Amino acid sequence: SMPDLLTNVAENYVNQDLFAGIEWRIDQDGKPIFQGCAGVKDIETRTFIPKNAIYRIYSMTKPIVSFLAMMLIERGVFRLSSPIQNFDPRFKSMKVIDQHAHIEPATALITIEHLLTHQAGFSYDFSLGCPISAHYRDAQLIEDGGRDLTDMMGVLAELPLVFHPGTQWKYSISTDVLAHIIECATGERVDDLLQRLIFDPLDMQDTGFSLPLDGASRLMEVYGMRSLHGLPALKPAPHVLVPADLGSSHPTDDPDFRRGGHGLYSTLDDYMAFANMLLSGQTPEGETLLSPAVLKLALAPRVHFGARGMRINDEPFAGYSWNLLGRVMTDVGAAAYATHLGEFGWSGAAATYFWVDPTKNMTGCVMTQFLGSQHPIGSDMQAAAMSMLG
Amino acid sequence: SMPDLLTNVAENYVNQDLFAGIEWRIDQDGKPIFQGCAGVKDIETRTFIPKNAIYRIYSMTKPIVSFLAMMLIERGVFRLSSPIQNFDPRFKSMKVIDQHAHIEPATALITIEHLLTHQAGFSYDFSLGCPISAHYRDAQLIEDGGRDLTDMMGVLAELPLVFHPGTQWKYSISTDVLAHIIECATGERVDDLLQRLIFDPLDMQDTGFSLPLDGASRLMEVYGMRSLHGLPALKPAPHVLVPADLGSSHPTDDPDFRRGGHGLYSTLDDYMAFANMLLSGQTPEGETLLSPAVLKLALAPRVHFGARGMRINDEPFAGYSWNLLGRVMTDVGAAAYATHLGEFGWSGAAATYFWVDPTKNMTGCVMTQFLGSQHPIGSDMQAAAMSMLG
Amino acid sequence: PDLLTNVAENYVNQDLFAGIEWRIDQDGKPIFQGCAGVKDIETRTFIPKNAIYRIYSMTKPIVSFLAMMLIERGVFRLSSPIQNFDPRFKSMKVIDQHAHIEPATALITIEHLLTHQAGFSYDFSLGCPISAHYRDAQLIEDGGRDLTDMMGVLAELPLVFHPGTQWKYSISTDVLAHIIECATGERVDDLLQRLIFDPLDMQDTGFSLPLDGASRLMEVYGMRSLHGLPALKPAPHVLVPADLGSSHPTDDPDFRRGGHGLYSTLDDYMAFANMLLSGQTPEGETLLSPAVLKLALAPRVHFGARGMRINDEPFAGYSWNLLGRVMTDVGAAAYATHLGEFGWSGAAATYFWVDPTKNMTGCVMTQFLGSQHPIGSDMQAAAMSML
Amino acid sequence: MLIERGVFRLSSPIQNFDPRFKSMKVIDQHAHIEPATALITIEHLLTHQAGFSYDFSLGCPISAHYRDAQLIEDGGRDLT
Repeated sequence: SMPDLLTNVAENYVNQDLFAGIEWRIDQDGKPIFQGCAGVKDIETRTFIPKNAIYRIYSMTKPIVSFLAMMLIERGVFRLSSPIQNFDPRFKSMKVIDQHAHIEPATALITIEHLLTHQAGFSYDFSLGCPISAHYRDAQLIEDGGRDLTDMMGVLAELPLVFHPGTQWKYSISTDVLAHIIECATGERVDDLLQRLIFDPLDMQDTGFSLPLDGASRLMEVYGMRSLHGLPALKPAPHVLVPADLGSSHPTDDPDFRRGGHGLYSTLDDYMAFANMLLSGQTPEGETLLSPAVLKLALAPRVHFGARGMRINDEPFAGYSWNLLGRVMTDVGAAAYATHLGEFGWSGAAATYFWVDPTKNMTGCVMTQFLGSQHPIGSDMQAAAMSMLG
Repeated sequence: SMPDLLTNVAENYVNQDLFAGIEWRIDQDGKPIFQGCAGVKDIETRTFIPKNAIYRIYSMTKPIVSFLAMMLIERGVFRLSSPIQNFDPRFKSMKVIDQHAHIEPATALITIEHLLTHQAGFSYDFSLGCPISAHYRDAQLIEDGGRDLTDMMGVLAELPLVFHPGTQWKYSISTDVLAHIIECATGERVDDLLQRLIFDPLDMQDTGFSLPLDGASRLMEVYGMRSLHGLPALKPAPHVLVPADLGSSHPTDDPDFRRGGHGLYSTLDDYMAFANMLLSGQTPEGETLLSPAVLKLALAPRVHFGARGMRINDEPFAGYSWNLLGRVMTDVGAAAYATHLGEFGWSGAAATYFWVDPTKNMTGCVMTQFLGSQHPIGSDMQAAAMSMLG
Repeated sequence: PDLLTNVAENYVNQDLFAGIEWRIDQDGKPIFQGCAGVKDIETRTFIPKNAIYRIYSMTKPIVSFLAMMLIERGVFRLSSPIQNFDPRFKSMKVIDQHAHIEPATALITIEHLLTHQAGFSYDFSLGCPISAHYRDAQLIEDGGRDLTDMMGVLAELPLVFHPGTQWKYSISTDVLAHIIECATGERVDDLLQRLIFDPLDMQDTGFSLPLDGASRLMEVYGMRSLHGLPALKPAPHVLVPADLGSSHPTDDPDFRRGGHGLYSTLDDYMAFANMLLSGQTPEGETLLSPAVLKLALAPRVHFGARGMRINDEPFAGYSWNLLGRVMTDVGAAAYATHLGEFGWSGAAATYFWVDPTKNMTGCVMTQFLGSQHPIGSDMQAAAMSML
Repeated sequence: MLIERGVFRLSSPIQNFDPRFKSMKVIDQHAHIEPATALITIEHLLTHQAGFSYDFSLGCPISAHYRDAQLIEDGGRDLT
């Protein structure tokens, strides 16, 4: 009897010219219950959303790379408490800088756990008001997509952190450091490890750091005016449907391009395979990608926040704590939109969004391409899906 | 389908020359589900691990002696709140020393509970940076194994504590004080009480403070460079497979040698009988060693830690609180390796380790001999076992 | 011995500074003075008579003294909100290190400007939540932009704390210079000329070179930039000519600033310093009354445990008054001084002090941007030790 | 006197004159060791605010290592 609020949210966003095209799917017990799409591939030609449409998922790369870390921990490659300097000595002797210009040596070693929890003290190029982000932009960490991960990390390693490892939380480039440390610890490339440990077993054939062979025609167009590497803006970018210029930050066909915090291309269908797996740690066939005990370890609330709560550039994530893979709902009474205790997932800067809701055996994903949305489409579709499932 | 991660962890430690020989067993519902061994008795001759191999379990002595205390409390010999001075007046008039050289009388009496929780204010010879450990080494408390417990306690009793009883936590010599107070309260020897109250009923024929008659040939060789009585090192001892010199701290055939905090010899099989009993407080036959209510009293979280957490010489025990017998997992979201809420146990300095996991009806023990390991083998095998049991 | 000469000649001999001049006066007459080195190391020309220096932040005490004069004359007062004179500063915002922006809960006043408690920052401020936007705006870099227009760009940026609640060395003296222009209807350079330079016979001090100044201008060395990405460690101390870009022109008849930009000479700066002992010219004409001079010099901002710091460099035992630093605890001082000693310094290593307990003034002139050697304080210590 | 003569000053980091004092560590009463967050200066030495201790210091987290080192005991060892 509840109407289809999902289609309504998405059709309105498209009809109000706020997003070009949107796809979504919600699965329960591993099968789709709701799905649809709205709009077009691009508003310039109005080509229809192709099948297996491809999206830059930006930071939805993080749960994937984090899960790989959990698999390697389970396999004994390293452990939560492993100092990353053991794998890359360039991260020995870190310094810490503060807002009063004072610099001093770090009082603790950065560990694998610090990376996964964004408590290592790293920042991000786009971070507004940050004591070190100016030096990240000068270094072109995000801007220079053509630079090999290994080389970007050498440049990052020379920069000071913005607090002592383990003592604070700040959403950061640390998942990129994780990807690198993974390469250091295993002797392998993070893209190959992903391919064989996660994508192949889950049949995510369209996911990777470059377009598939027939990928160009399926790539959704990206809009919006937010920059992830420019001088951080003092007020939100205006929400205008104008193609986004990604510069050289996000190549389509660079076989060496790989990152921990962004850069994957994927599809609604591929990302839903990953999300569904998170409900159990198994492939649909029943291969174990991660044991129940280490999955519990990965999902448990690990970082708790003060009254100010979890924030990124002052944007709130109300009632969310942080676990080893991303956000997790720890207080429905503090939540700003419909959810259930234990709901988890993450999202990407081009407005892609996903969640997993263990109390409903439910997963959801909204795919779209808008950089700097002033409308939280992801949270709106989640709310809509929540309202529709009892 | 999950592979045997236990054997893999252990074979790798042996093949990388990090440990000489390792045995492990994991029981569920009181029967072995996984077990194995790797390496040899000693690398000098490469003799194979004999059956019923014997290990110095060091601080895994503590849960045993603590459990005895709980049995005597149940029997009315003393109670948690009993001031120990009631049994040994040498512990009247304690003093407290601080890092600023200031000494003053203790403001509270040390109780049986303080001993079991390491909140009595005692320290340890090996304690780095401690306001009193220098005086413990001068006194040769750990070094002089040949000294009778009763006499060592008289010497210890004259020393100041490092905080007021009940006001802080510091892992200490207090289980040795407990063993002594047990002797004072009962008129009996702690080794005889152990033998008849615990070992005999559980058929632990190879456990005790001296080698059995046929014990010498079965004693595993001990390696490593950590000293438990020397000037505390400023950085970890290098991890080298070189036989360890125990001086006279750990005699093999001294019929009067007995301690509360270390000194037992045991076997994988004996220690597993003790661990399994902890799941219920009964022998396999069904004799009650400790009622459910006093077992609940012993296992409940009793000491809680600040953000710094539980630490020993600055080594962390993440997400662990302390109960009357040793560590207990109170927050899986703070844990640094795979576990379940309520998991408990302890470990010894020669890298022996055990756990009990009530949510899985599971016990595990890893036996090895390396003093000053820079690799946490115990936690690695636990993680491996966790990953293998759903 | 002549400690001042030993200190200067060793600096020159270790190739740390090209040329140095110093004079120390007592009771308005010289008691120590000298010079060492050369105008430039390239030609090894001797320091010319009446050599000219970029005094950078030694501009602030002069512009601040001008403000005190206007205050005495009723043009405005310490509590005057600057928004009254330039509405572009109505509705300020405050940004923090966590990206949070909110409206300022207090109005910026004249007093806030003089005490660097307004919440403004600086282009060169390392780790600062707003300095990146100052650099992008080219506030220091673009010397060719008229003061008035530059202020318009600055006024749109957030502060880094709520006016009156913290201290941070800042562009606020430039704002002061600008607010002076708004309040008086006159230019700050003309006001300075008329009210201060002429009465003190400071004929060589101004925002552009005199007709015969080109040959007198000391060469400037060092690699510190006041507008580039703030360095994570001090640049190497090497005598190489400094590139000033378009930040500090020599003959722009419109260049005027409050926080830097004056050219001066040792002799001229000493006349200004000597005047600060009394608020009068040598002939006895009053530039500022004793009561308002007392008001200007009294310790006004006090500091906590870290003390006064600029980009984390300490000013030990110093508090702040309306003109600059003032020694309030000799037992915390890092170099010889007396209670009440005051003055300021410039980024090219110029430095001056006034010591009322000894009727003493002193000034050290050199041109080195980014010195790793506190020459100013070394020379003050030497003079103090010679009395 | 040396300060007055310009040999060094109160704020001079001692590591400038003996690099063996570059990269100091700080130990606490809980066994935790971490790098020093500030450079020892001449002024720190004169005021006993450098973090050094003494062999005879009762209850001190580092004095046992001073005694083991024989810093006071071994009068025959050259200062350097």
